[PDB]
Amino acid sequence: PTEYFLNTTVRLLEYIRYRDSNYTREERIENLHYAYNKAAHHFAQPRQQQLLKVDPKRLQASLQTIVGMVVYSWAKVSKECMADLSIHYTYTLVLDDSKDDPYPTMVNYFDDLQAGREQAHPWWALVNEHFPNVLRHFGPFCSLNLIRSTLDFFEGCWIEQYNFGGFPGSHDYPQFLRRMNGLGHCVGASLWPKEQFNERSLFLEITSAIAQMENWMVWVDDLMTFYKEFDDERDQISLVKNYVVSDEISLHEALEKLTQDTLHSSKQMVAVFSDKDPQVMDTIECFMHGYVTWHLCDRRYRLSEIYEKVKEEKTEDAQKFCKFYEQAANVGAVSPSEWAYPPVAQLANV
Amino acid sequence: NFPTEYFLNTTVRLLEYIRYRDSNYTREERIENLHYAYNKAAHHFAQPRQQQLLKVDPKRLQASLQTIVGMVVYSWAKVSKECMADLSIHYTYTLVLDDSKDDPYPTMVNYFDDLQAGREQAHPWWALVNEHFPNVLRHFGPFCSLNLIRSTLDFFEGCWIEQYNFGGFPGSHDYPQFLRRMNGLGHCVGASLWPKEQFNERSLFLEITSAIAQMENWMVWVDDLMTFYKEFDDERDQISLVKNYVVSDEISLHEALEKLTQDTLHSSKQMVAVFSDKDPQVMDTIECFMHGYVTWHLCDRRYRLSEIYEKVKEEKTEDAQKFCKFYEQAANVGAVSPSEWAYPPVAQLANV
Repeated sequence: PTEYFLNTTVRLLEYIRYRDSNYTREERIENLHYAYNKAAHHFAQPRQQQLLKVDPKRLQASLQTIVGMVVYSWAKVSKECMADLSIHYTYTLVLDDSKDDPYPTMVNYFDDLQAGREQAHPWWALVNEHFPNVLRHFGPFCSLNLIRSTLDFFEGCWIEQYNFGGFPGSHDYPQFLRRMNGLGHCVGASLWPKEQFNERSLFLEITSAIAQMENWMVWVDDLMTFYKEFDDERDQISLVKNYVVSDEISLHEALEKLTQDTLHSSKQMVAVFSDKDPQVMDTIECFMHGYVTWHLCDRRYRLSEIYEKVKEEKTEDAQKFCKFYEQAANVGAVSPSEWAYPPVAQLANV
Repeated sequence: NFPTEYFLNTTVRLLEYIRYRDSNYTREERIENLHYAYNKAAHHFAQPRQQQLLKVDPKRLQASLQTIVGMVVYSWAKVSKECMADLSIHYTYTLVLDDSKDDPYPTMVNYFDDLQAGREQAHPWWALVNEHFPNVLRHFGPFCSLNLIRSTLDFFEGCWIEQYNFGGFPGSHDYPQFLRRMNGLGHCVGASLWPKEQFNERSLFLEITSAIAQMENWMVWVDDLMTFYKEFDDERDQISLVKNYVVSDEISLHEALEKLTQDTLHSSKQMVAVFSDKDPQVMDTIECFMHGYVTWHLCDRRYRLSEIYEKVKEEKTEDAQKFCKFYEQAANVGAVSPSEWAYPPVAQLANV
């Protein structure tokens, strides 16, 4: 139950100069609801309901976690794009749980794909059918990136089902699996809707953004999830844990490795895009801040179970952790009753 | 000027760490396979349809095909002749795509919709490659197949990105490996080492997945080290992994080369340390791939390493000798005249 967690979290939030200041509560709510309403109606359709084998209460919690993530981090894109992006990332989160074996349904993947026959795996049947709604917002390059990262993600879940953290000595396994399930190219590429950006004019900055952001985004997530993980770890295989197993090092050394990579990633993100196209910098900035805001507020990450355990200290660490947590919750803490309604299950019947 | 001493040291250390030695893979066999793989491929690329849609200069295709068959036969030593032939075709398609400078943009605008609808792709390379892919995929299980499909797709984006001749923005440290993993075919290679006729994908899932994860970095890095000599003065090749480390990380060519060697060596050691005790057939496939991959680099004139074997041919230092020893070893089993297998030329079969 290491409380060192506060130590690392602090220096990061400071370094990136975490402030957020994206949206006005009014705007946040407008977007949260818009995104949720379109996604909710989508998943409530009979076809989605039948092929997407997932516990209702679970689907509902997932959709709300995602709509928040998207709306909070893709702050500069249109409402429609947030909605469609919310549907795609909800599909990925749903899969993130399934314990069903993909093997039998992936045996004719390519032949069915090449022939244009519905994929055997229900998830693929749904994700592919819906994909054009996400791709219509982007140019061919970004679209390719979204397609690939989702394909990688699928493989990542496959591997995860084996709850394998790597052979001891397999130094390369940890990050390999992380990139495989991190959706980094999907995320970093969906940040550039053709409606506001030209892939050909910003090809280099977009490509660079996809490269640098892939690691920032996943590492920052592994760091924010270090609590929710170790706490009630259900035989988890997070990056940090796999670093321990595969690199034969303490859970402290591993955590210190992640934190260092994260601090460096943040440093370089700034030194590179700081002086480039201001509109690119603004999107990257809004993502970083909104992404941190989302992590601190979404319940799923049980970060409250920490604030209510250190609000008493006033030093450097645990002192500012509450100073930041305060900031975030003041713009990011919004009651679900203000946007997430009605529940998916309700629209499903009727 | 070229770091011949430094270079010799790491090469030798690499060959020591991987236990570079002799195999039961005889020259009579090598030639049997070389010719078999080349013959199926040659006939394939000589089909009119292949001839129409695949824009490649004939002589470069002949040379590209000969370099790939060599690589496949020498490294995928434990797979069948059919598997070697089919992988030779696939890896030749990928090598050949580097010869294109045509913007993929317009041919990719409808990529997804055409894919989902089952309509032939607009980019001719995708049309030929997806049409032929089942021939490669039939040798593998679903998991491995998915890796081949993904890596090839990565490769396509890699070639697209390279068309911009971009080494990375100074300060963008994550760019170099991001690009190298993109154009390296690591998961394609790593996964194609396990035909379903010789391995049970599910019974060896952890072994395979681990080999893919570690093989991706060993292969690309070893290749970057081996090609480092032929590209030292090549003003045409401006964006290699090492040249990008120089630009993206803002360090000297030496520091960048120093970065490459450490990664290459640690990769080698961990490869051995991990698979030595695992399933014997697996470690065999892995050990042969490494030895063959190195033999291939040393025997293919494309890399011009004989220029180094000839410069330090008779120096009395240790590394120089240890190198020449290894090199000569490779030449004994690897140095083969193309006239013994690569014939007739693709062009002659095409014209027929």
